[PDB]
Amino acid sequence: GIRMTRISREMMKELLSVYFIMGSNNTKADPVTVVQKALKGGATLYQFREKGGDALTGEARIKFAEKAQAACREAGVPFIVNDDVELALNLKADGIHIGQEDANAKEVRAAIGDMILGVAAHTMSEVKQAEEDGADYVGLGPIYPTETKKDTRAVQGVSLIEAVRRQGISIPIVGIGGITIDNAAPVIQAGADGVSMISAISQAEDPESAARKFREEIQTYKTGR
Ligand SMILES: Cc1ncsc1CCOP(=O)(O)O
Ligand SMILES: C=C1C=NC(C)=NC1=N
Ligand SMILES: [Mg+2]
Repeated sequence: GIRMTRISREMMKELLSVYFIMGSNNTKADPVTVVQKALKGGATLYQFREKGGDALTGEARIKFAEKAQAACREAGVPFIVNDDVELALNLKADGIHIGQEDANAKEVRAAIGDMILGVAAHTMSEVKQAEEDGADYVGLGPIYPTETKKDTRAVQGVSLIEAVRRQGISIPIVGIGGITIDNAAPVIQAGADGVSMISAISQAEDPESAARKFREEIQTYKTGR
């Protein structure tokens, strides 16, 4: 249900383990079917991100969001909305994710009560500002090269993740950008609480198996660090 209190850091870190993000234009298969498969395989959190070319709009976009949210309910996984604060409130989403060029975080926190709030950050200053504004987690990247999102900041590897932890900041962190089954380990080793991805799952020949592999791997990495 809706949160009457801010999510705990311990719980937030658990949800970030395998954070699947997807829109209808990120796969050649049926969108909802791919989300259902990712959830069955083991994704721990899902972000509805519908934007850019050939993306759905109007009520068609709302209906797709409703179907994806229903799939999350069936799987017992939280549903996060990207960018659209109004849609998140209208659908009773579990959270909202925003970036540096979107609505201001302090303004968004005030509009959503105790809903989960994620903020994309690329510098130490941005990470610190996000925490002060009331974010529950920060998405750091691009860790590796990605073409899924064109307008991205420079690739930073795990440098920022390491820098944040070295300064004593314990805010929940999820890495993003070109993450695959074979390169996720360093992200968790650097201090991240999880990995987020689009194409490694959305464009996989077997999305369920990919999600299951991620879930198994991340659990091992987190216990090993
Ligand atoms: C949404 C987003 N934000 C920064 S990189 C990125 C794209 C992630 O896509 P992929 O996992 O396919 O690189
Ligand atoms: C840019 C992003 C960064 N991090 C996350 C978790 N989602 C995003 N859309
Ligand atoms: Mg954004």
